[PDB]
Order: sequence, then structure tokens, then C-alpha cells
Amino acid sequence: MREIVHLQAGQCGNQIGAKFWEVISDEHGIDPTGTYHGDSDLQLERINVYYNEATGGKYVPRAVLVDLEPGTMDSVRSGPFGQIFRPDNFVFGQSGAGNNWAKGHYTEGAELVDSVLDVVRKEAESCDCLQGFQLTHSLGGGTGSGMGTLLISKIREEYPDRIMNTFSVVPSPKVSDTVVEPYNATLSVHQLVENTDETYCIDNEALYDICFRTLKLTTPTYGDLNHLVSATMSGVTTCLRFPGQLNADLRKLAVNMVPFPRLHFFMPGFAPLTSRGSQQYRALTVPELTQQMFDAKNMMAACDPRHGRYLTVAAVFRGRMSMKEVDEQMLNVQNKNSSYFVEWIPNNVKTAVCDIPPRGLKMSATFIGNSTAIQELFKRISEQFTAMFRRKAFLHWYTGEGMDEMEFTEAESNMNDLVSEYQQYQDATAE
Amino acid sequence: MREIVHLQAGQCGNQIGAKFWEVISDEHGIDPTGTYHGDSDLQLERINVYYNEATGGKYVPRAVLVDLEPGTMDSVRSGPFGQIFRPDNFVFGQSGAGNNWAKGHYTEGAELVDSVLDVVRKEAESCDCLQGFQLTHSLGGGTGSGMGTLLISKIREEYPDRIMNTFSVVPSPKVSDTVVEPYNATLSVHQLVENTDETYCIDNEALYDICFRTLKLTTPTYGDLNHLVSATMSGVTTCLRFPGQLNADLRKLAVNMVPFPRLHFFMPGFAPLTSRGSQQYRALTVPELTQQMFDAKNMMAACDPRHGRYLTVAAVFRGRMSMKEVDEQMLNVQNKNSSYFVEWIPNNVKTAVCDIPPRGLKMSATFIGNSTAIQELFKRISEQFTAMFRRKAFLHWYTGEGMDEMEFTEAESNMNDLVSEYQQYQDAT
Amino acid sequence: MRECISIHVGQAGVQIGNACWELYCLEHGIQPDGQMPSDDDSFNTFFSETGAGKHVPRAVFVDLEPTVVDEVRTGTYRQLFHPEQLITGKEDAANNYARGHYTIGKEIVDLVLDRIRKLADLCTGLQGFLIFHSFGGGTGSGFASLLMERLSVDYGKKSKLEFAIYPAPQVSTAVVEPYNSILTTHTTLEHSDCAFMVDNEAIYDICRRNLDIERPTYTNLNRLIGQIVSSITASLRFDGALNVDLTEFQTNLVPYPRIHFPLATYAPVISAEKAYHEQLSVAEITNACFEPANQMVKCDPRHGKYMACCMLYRGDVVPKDVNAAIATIKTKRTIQFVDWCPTGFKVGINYQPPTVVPGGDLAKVQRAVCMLSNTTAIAEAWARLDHKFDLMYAKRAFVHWYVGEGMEEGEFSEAREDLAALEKDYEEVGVDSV
Amino acid sequence: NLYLLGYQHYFQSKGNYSVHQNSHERYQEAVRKVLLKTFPNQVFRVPVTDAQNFSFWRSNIPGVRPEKAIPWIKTPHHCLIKSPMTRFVDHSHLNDKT
Amino acid sequence: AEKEEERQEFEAGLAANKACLDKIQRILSENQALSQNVHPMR
Ligand SMILES: Nc1nc2c(ncn2[C@@H]2O[C@H](COP(=O)(O)OP(=O)(O)OP(=O)(O)O)[C@@H](O)[C@H]2O)c(=O)[nH]1
Ligand SMILES: Nc1nc2c(ncn2[C@@H]2O[C@H](COP(=O)(O)OP(=O)(O)O)[C@@H](O)[C@H]2O)c(=O)[nH]1
Ligand SMILES: Nc1nc2c(ncn2[C@@H]2O[C@H](COP(=O)(O)OP(=O)(O)O)[C@@H](O)[C@H]2O)c(=O)[nH]1
Ligand SMILES: [Mg+2]
Repeated sequence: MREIVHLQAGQCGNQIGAKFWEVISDEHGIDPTGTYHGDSDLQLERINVYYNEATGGKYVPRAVLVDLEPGTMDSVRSGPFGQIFRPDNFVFGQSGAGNNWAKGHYTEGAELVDSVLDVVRKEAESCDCLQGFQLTHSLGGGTGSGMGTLLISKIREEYPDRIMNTFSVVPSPKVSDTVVEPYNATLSVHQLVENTDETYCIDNEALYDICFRTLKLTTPTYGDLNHLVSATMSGVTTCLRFPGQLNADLRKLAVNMVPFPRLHFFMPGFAPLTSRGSQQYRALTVPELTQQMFDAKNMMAACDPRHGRYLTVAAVFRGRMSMKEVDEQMLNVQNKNSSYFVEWIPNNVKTAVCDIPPRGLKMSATFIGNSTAIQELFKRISEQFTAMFRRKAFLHWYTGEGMDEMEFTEAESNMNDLVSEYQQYQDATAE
Repeated sequence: MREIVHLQAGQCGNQIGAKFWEVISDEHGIDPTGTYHGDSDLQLERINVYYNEATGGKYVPRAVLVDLEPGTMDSVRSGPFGQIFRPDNFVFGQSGAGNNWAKGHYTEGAELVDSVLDVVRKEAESCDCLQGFQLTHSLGGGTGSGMGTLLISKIREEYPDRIMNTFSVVPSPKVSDTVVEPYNATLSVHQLVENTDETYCIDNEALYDICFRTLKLTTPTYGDLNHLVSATMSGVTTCLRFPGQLNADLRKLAVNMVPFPRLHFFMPGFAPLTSRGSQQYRALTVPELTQQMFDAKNMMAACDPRHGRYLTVAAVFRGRMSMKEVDEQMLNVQNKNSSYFVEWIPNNVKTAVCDIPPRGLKMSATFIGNSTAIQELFKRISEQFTAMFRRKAFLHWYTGEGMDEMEFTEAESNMNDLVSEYQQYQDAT
Repeated sequence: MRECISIHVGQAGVQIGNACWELYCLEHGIQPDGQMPSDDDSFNTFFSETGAGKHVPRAVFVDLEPTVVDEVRTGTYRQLFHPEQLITGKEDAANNYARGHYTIGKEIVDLVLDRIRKLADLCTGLQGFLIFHSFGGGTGSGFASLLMERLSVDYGKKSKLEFAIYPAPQVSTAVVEPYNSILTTHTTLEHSDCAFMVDNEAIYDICRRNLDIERPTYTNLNRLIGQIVSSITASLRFDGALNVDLTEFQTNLVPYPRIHFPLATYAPVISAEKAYHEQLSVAEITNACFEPANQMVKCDPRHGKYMACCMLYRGDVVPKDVNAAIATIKTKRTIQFVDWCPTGFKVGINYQPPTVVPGGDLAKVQRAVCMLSNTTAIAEAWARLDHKFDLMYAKRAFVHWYVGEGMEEGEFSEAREDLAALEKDYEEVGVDSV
Repeated sequence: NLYLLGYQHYFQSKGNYSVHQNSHERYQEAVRKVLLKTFPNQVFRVPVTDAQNFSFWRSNIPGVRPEKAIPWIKTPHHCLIKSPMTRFVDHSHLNDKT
Repeated sequence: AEKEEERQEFEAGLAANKACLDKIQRILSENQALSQNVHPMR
């Protein structure tokens, strides 16, 4: 009908989706063992989007978890919803990559790309009309940044028409855990521009900023961080699973978010995050969602969008709201701020409404926006990648994998050409 | 509709607002939890002016409590009406200014202004039709005297048309607890004259005299001082929040109060100030209220109007009353004290009526007045500021902050220019 | 006997048709199961008797996204609607006219054609095709265009009324809407007999100002559109002094074959507390039908000149008051008419007052009027759309999508020039030979 | 601790399961097949979805009139009566094209 | 009726918060650091 195969790459990817799948099963009333105890007929009306049918009233994951290290996956199949997955979709090798992008992309990845291609083909042919796939991974590791790129490039050839999302975790300069980070990141975004329909730039340091200030959590783990990206990407396909006053899907946003094929990077954000001192002194309303969202402190990317221009803005609202108050706010932000919006695109805003409120909440909103501030990330990464590469530091690890040197040069060049043309769209006269 | 955002800066500002926010909560029947417990319908019809709606029948103040030292906010949060304020409206730094105007205005204030600007823009946008802002602070401190001038300067550029009232606290020459008080005072009034719609000069020495002789309190603390000022500040906007026979609001007085933009300093008075022995010998009448107003002893400013000329006079009366005396009481006081009123403006008195009386009382009144004797305090400050500045004493503190020294001269020149033309309006034919 | 077939397309089409059919069942008294066991004709133009005495609507709900239709199939009127009539796809166009016209529509064109063929066989003398859609959505634009193109050659003569959501000038539910709106105007130009463009922003203003609903949803708009179409069809469904069918208000509304864009206006639309203190009369409602505030489309007729105006009075109306009100309107320099139409009012009269649906907002009223004005002040809307579409297409934004779906890029300029020529025709009409 | 706000399950806060045994394919076949015993009003006390609040007011019971349920829908019904000759020609042209 | 329903929803939210606070108290009273395995010589 309209099905999604959830591709999973790396320790980042496995932990992100495990929290994500914990959320969705609660959204559809599924126990840790797999059945449906709920009383919502509309929870089962569209459960085949993410799950597959099994005997005995059981519903199974349509996920393929991938890693290069055995240690991560028992952590998945021992957790809150460990047993809901099936052992065959669990695919993983014996030797890690050591944060080396080349190893997972060329040397060790090639032995495992076959088996993951096998299982995803069966999840593809299991569904009648597959809408498109979906991957969560990190640009800072060896498998998600590495193998994850090799997976996408193959299934683009196999399934060209199908949409392809990616919630790629981009590294932060303020907080980085990897010396060899810039080499992997520069060699992966070159794969992302060519073969991806849709990308969301999630940055961990931003999640550390949002928890310290708005949430005032004393000791945040990565589990709180995983819950943020799960609620965001629950808010992207919420209109797909449930009916609404004005419906949409991923493809409805996809055509409406891409003026030109080189630009598919966006800045997700969540509306209703308040601390526990803020719950008592609040009155939930459509304006208060727009006030919390448009605050650039709230964004989960790593750049301030006042330094650029909004190309296109999406707002997927969830709950029961009056639409006059919905559209009047979207017009109101365009009129007041007369400098942050592109002029050659009037009515920059796409808005969708899903009637079913979010889990555990009465009102919410989700946002996908294309700005010029995304180029602030790359040029800062290019500031570090060139500093690595001018002295050929850490190069023998990648050179010994069998690649040449011009692949680095074309990577930055294509990366430099992207931000160069991206800068032009900021400074462009409409008339 | 017609909303006000209560700005709040300094220890004097924090304590005066907490007393103020309690007073109007008592007026509008709001419990320390924050729900509604009052009886009359009119007690909840215009609550949106000062309170913002929150879920479950909850009301929250539209305040921005700011202070450079975190110690004061704990006292605000530990007060009887402490928990009602939202924590996100509390904006505070880690280091104070140390009674230095320069540190508050330039070096330390620049880090904190944008947070306050964020909350101010957040609260101003929430109201659909904002009447104007309102700030209480002290000129003898470091933050309210300091960055408190900085936040005024910005919002005039951002919001030009909105009204800006300042119940500012001016230092006393007789009673002073601050050595560098004239330095912050001289560098703050120059900020007021450029950017302020109206000012109410508050002098803590005058209230100390009032509690000594009028109320005859043995041990007056700052709360009683705060109680008097809060009563005045409530009486300004009582006609806005409640219907009356002859209504008014902030712009009604301000348009009618000041003839030129350079003169926006007023002299505020409250009528029903009687000791407990005075209650048993009294008859609550409008002429008694008028008699208690025009006496300079009742006045809470630091000047005697008998030495100058009353430019314009406002009287806002509160409660059920028959207004035949009101027109004649102002007419009688106009004819009798003719020399104390300027001749180029007849009918100097502006009057308004608010129907709903204050809680715990039957009749009340408030007086706003622009008089020529307000120059007595500025020239007094000129005596002390120039005395310190000739020898360049205590200057390296301000000098180390990166400012020049021409700012002191231009600030001194501006207030000399202010009092000079203010002196000219006294002797006008 | 007289019959109308509903061809609702898109999410807008399905919701609007649900509103219409709820209202239709309410006036005709058909139970939700499909019975009228009160124990004639009237319903015959909309419903159709079955073998075991059940009444079947003559509507083909079509959509390219399933959930919109599945809600209807699980709603209250599941038994009321014949399940084959509701036609669904597995993917939508996703706001893309090219997908709705070239890649996706052609799969279901044959099926919807067979279904409407069955319905037209069931009818014996068919009056009209009421076709409802939106200019924004990819399905309700492209597939609607293709069904117009095939329907025109299948039934060459039959009248095809078109109710269409026109994109609002300020608010918008899409960014790629102007391209579809421009590319659909070609089909609504050469394959429509009358158009009834409806604007959500103007309906929002009307409902907020009059009905005191500070926070409406799509249903509040849908009730008003249902009332409009019911007012149109009341002369055909209920007894009246001056009945008016589809052909007559088709003929006396269209000056030239390129000008088939009149504007609807409904009066009175006031809340029940607003009605408790109002005397309501023919003069009052007919003067409210001329106010620019009550115009259902964001355009100002005082900037233009009417060429035609069709009145549909309903209720306890008296033609004495109708003609007195018409004389009062004519004796006014406030209303301009072109020099070549000295007479421009088309009266139709029906006895039965409009019914009222609980959960609605309109009050029960003894009299009402509908206005269908063909005026030339509507050119400025296409002018704004021209400016927006040109400053869209100058930098070739979003074009790669439609190109990948498979429509040649020259058609964009073709449609732009076509609607420019339509605007110039409107200007030539507005020119007076004085 | 992002959501220790009260959980407040929506549909749980506010039949066909017995028909289709909580099976998705059986429910799809059912909703294609009608065969649903219960209705939105018949289960849920407050209308959840848009067309549910659209069609919340009604009764499924065949022997009901909203007319007798609440009296303001009572409206004089000036309905045309299709004459006997009119019916003759109508049915005649329906079954026999001549 | 609408405002009555919203008020009762607010009360339900309060009750849920009270229940979660009480179970917070109970799991505060509980005490363990076993992690499903004590050290093998303990
Ligand atoms: N007035 C009104 N307009 C509606 C309603 N529902 C949808 N629309 C309009 O429909 C437009 C979007 O198209 P949809 O009807 O949602 O979907 P579609 O026409 O099938 O096109 P696709 O989504 O691409 O399949 C929006 O711009 C709305 O203005 C409605 O109930 N009332
Ligand atoms: N926000 C967040 N980041 C994570 C989490 N787990 C891992 N990461 C990030 O992932 C990076 C390590 O990824 P890695 O395991 O080497 O990826 P792999 O090589 O594809 O398996 C670190 O920089 C972390 O910042 C998580 O639960 N939340
Ligand atoms: N009348 C009155 N004056 C006060 C109160 N609190 C402080 N002050 C005065 O304010 C002065 C100190 O101001 P300060 O706290 O340094 O201002 P800040 O630097 O902005 O915080 C003292 O001289 C006090 O006389 C109060 O509650 N009432
Ligand atoms: Mg659609």
C-alpha cells in the first residue's frame, strides 16, 4: 500500500531506531512481545506502513539493522523492545571499521553488502506498493558513514523511483570525539548529494544545547537524545499513518522542498518542549507552538538561520487545531520578517494537518526548513578537512585501503561547488 | 486589548514589583496558587491587562524580573507571592556591577540585554494590542541605574509608538548610602530625557518622613515604603482596568500632563494616609481628600512645590462618589493658590474617575503633577556631581571600563541645559 | 427526468461532497441506511431507487490517496454509499499536475469512465455534471483536467458545471500551487461550461465576521458550499413560482465563450443570536449580496463592472419585493453595468426555505438569496497569479520535477500566454464604446 | 525525562474487533465488505476525526426521524408530486428506449 | 458541554501526575545496584 523499510546503520543508527521503534509501537499499541492490545481501530487501519503481518496476531518489524561490530546488536536485542525484531533481519560482520570510512566503504563493506541487499529486496517485494526506504546513520563512524553510503548507492540503481530519506548525524566542531572525523564526513556528503531524495541534518551538540537550556535536565544520556530524533521523524510520517483535515506524505513535502536537485538538506525542529517549571505556567495554543518553533534556539541543527535566507519552510502540525489560526500565523511570519525569506519564492510555507495528536500530548508541530545557514556547516568542515589534507596527515590508513588520492580532491571540489552555488541562491535578484 | 508589560530591574525594582504584584493580585482576587477566588464579575473582566492566561484557570504575571546578582531572585521566589512568577521570566547574571553605572551599562550589561530582549519581545508579541511598557528601578544602583538605562534605549528604537513609564527612584542628598551615587545619577537622567514618556521621581527619604509623621510607625521597614509606592502605581492604572464615570488611561494623562518633550518628571501623591489614631477622628469626604493632597507634607517627592510653579496637575479619584465637589475642589484650589499656578495655562487640573474603590477602603485618590520645583533636585545633584568631578575622584573605575571622559561633560551639559530652559518656563510672561 | 451527477475529485472534492450529501439526505428525509420509511420525485434528481426500496446517490467520489476515501467507507454513510462508486488510488500526485495528468491518472481514467457511464445509463434524461475539485492539489488539478478532456469528447453537449478551489492570494497550503493553477486553466478554459471559484480566505473572513466562529475547521466552510449548491439545485428539486434549471442560468450568464467565471454570494449568513435582533427581508438580503465584504472571492466588484447577475430567491419570497429591490439596486450609481447590458438581473424563485443542519452555524430563516455575478473585476486575481508564476518560472524553480514526470517545458509558457490573452479579453470587455 | 507529563492515552481515554479478530487483512476485507457492527458515535463518546465530528449527529436505528428527535428540523415540505403521466414516461424511457 | 469536557481532561492530567509521583516515591524507597549480575565472588 504505502510501506517503509527502515534501514539501520551503525551504533548511532541502531540506538536511534530502537528508541524510534519503541515510540511507534506505543503509537500503535504494540506490546514488547508483538501483539496488539489496543482499543484504537485507527491504530490498526494503517499499521502495515511500518509492520508486517505474522501469525497469531503478531506484527513484526520491517527493519534491517546493520553494523560492523557484534557488541552493539545484543544491546538492541536485550532492551525495552529487543525481542520484537527477528534474528534474520539482524545483519552484521565480524570486524569493525575503526572509524575508518574507507574500510567500511571498500575493504570490509564489500563482503557484507550482498547479504543486506538480499534482505532489503525481500522486504521490498513483500509489500505491494512500497513508498520508499529510510535510513538513520552517522557521518562520524566507520559503518554508517561508510557502508551506509555504499548501501544507498546500490539501491538507488535498484529502485530509482522510490523515495530515500536519511537522518544523517553530522559531526560537531565544538564537540568531536574523532580525530579522523573530517575525512569520513567529506567523503560521505559527496555520496549524499548524488544519491539521496531527502536528508535531515541532526547535530548532537545542538541536542546537548536544547536539553541543558529549555529542558533543564541535570544529567542527559543519549537516550534522551534518541527520543528527540524519534519524535521528529514520527512527526514526518504521522500524516501517512493517520487521517487529517489536510493530509500529506513524504513525497508531498519532497516535491515541495526541493527547488533544485542539489539541495536536500534541512533543519528539523520540534515545537512542544518545556521544562517542568514551565508546565504549570502555560496555555497550549497554535501561536505558542509557532513561538517555540521559530526560535532559532529550538533548532536541532548546528547553525543560526538568521545568517541566511529561508528557501522553503514546512510545518507538519499534529492534533486538533482550527485552520484559520494555522494559516494566519504562517502568513504572519512571512510579513513581519522581511529579510530572512527569499523573494523569488512568495508563499514559502507548506503546511499539513494530521488530526491524531502526538503520543502523550494534546498539541504539537514538526518543522522542516531549507535555509542558507546550512552552508555554515560545510565551509567550517572544509576549514578542518583541508587542514588535515594539506600535510597528508592520517592518510596512510586510507591510502593502504586501495584508494587513490584524487578521490579526496574531487570530494572537496564537489563539496566546494555545492556551497559556491548555494551562496548564489542567497544573493539573487528576483526581478 | 490594552496590555502592560512590567519591567523590573534592581533590588529596589525586584522588591517594589513583588509588593506591587501582590497588591493587584489582592485587588483581582488571585490566590498564591494562581487561580481565581474572587466574587465580583468586575474582578475578572480585564485581568488580561496585567495577567496572561495559563491552563487550568491559571494566571501568570507579564513581568521580566532582571538583576545582575542572583541573590535577590531567591528572595523574590521565597516571598509569599513568589511561586506565581514563571521561572523563564527570571533573567540574571553571575556578577553584579558593584554600584558602578559603567559596568552595568557597557561591560556586563551587554551580555544580559539580549536575553531580556528575547523575553520582552516574547511577552510583547503575545498581547495583540499592547498599550505600552512600564519599568521600576533605582538610579543609585548599578543595574537599574545602569543596564536599566540600556534596555530603555533599545526598546524605544524597537517599539517607538508605545508608552514608556518609569517609577524611577532618585537618590537623596540628605540620606545617601552610596558614595558614587551622583555619578550614576548624572549618567542616568541624561538617558531619561532622551528616551522616556513620563517619570515619577521616587525619593526614599521622603517616604521615611511620611511614615514618621503621617502614619506614625515606630519601625518602618522597606515593605511599608514598598506599600506606599505600590498603592500609587496601582492608582495610576485603576481607571484602565475598571470602568468609571470619567475614564482615563496612561495616554490620557501623558498627553494632558506635559507640554514639551523635555519635561517629563512628575510628583506623585496618595490621599488616604492616616495613622491609626486618625481613623477614629475623621469623616471620609472628598474635601478631606483634596485637603490632604495639596499639602506638601503628604508628598512623597524630595521637593517643596511652594517654591515653584505648578505647570499641570492631574487628580485621579477612585470609588463611588458624587462629582460636584470634584469640579469645585479643583476650581477652589486653582483660585486660592493662584500664584503657584502658571498664568499661560488656565484650567491646570486634569481629572478622572474610576468607579471601583480599592480593597479595604471606600475612597481613594492619586495625584500626578508637573511642577517647577522639580529642578530643585537636579541642581542639587549638580552640586554634588561637580564637587566630585573637578578633582577626577573615583574616576578610574569608570575609566577602566573603556568609556571616555567627554560623556561626563555632555551628561553634565545636558542636565544644565535641562534646568536652564526649565527655569525659563518659571519666569514666562 | 431532471438529473445531476456529482464527479467530486480530490480530498476537497470528497469532503465537500460528504457535506453536500449529508445535507441532501437531511432535506429529503432519507435515513442513513438509505431508507425513507415516513409512511415523490424530488430525490429522483440526486438519489436513485433500488430494487428493495433503498436510495443510491449519483456521485463518483474519486481520490488518488486511499485514507480520505476509507474514512468515508468507515463513516456513518457507509451503507448509504454503494462501494463501487468510491474510487481510490494507491499513490497520489503529491501536488504535481504532471503526475496527475500523465503518469498516474491514465491508470484510473478507464475505471472512472466506466462508472460514470453506468450512472449515465441509469439516468434517462440527464441535466448536468456537477464537478468539484481544487486548483492546488495535484490529483484534483491534473486528473480533473484529464477527465474534463475525455468527458467533453464523450458527452459533447452536456452541461459541465465546475466548482473549484482557487488558491488564495495571501494564505496558501502549498508552494508549488501556482504552476498547477496555471496549467489547469487551459482545461477549465476550453472544457468547462461554468466555473464557481471558491476562496478559503474570503470564506474565513465572512464566517469570522458574521457567524462569530473565532476558530473554524474545514467543515464550517463545507457547510456553506453545501448550502450554495443546494440553493442552486432547489429550483430543480422543489416546487417554485419561477423554477430555474441548469441550462437557463448557463445561457444568461456567459457573454463570450472564453468568459465563464462568475462569482457566488450567499445571503443571509448570520448566527442565530445575530438573527434574533434582525428583521430579515428581500431588500436586506439583496443589499447584503452586493457588499464587497460579503464577496466570496477576494476581489472588489466596484473596481470592475457587472455584465450578468443571476438571482436565486428562496423561501417565503414575494416577487413584489424582488422587483422593488431590483429597482432600488438599479437606481444606484453605486453599481456599474457595461454599456451593452442595460438589463442584467435573472430572477429565479423557489418556495421551500433552505434547511438547517444541527452542528452547523447558520440559523433557521424563512427567506434567503443566492447571487451569481459575472463581473470583470476578477481579472486582478489572475494578474496576481501571473506575477507570482512569472517570478516563479524566471529562475526555473521546481521545473525539474514536472520535467522528470514527463511534460514538455514549453507548455508552461503556453499556458502563461493563454491566461494573459484571457486577461486581455477581460480588458476588452471592460472597455466601453462611449 | 522528556514526557513524564501524564501519558493520557487519547483513544483509550475516549465489536469490529470481534468481527476481524484484530487482524489487519481481515479489517481491510471487512471495510471493503461493510460488515462493521459498530459506528464512531456507537463507540467513541467525543468525536475524534474530522468527518467523525461531521457525522456525529444521527441515529443508525431505521425507525428514527431527527424531526421527532428535535423539533426545529420540522420544515414544511413543498415537494413536487410527479404526475402519473410523468412517471409513465419516466419508467417507460428507462426500460424501453423507444 | 465542551468546556466541561476540557475541565475533566485537565483533572485527569492532574491525577496521572499524582500517580506517577507516588510511584516515583515507591521506586525511591526501593534499593538495588544488581544490574542482573552481582560479581561472581559475591
Ligand atoms: N474549501 C476546502 N478546500 C479543501 C478542502 N480539502 C482540501 N482542500 C484544498 O485542497 C488543496 C490540496 O489538494 P487536496 O484536495 O488536499 O488533495 P488533492 O486535490 O487530491 O491533490 P493531491 O494531494 O496531490 O493528491 C488545498 O490547497 C486546499 O485548499 C476542504 O475540505 N475544503
Ligand atoms: N545523539 C546520539 N549520538 C550517538 C548515539 N550513539 C552514537 N552516537 C554518535 O555516533 C558516533 C560514533 O558512531 P559509530 O559507532 O562509530 O558509527 P558506525 O561506525 O557506523 O558504527 C559518536 O560520535 C556519537 O556522537 C546516540 O545514542 N545518540
Ligand atoms: N524605597 C525602597 N528603596 C529600596 C528598596 N530596596 C532597595 N532600595 C534602594 O536601592 C538602593 C540600592 O540599589 P541597588 O540594589 O544597588 O540597585 P541595582 O544595582 O540595580 O540592583 C539603596 O540605596 C536602597 O535605598 C525598597 O524596597 N524600597
Ligand atoms: Mg490529495
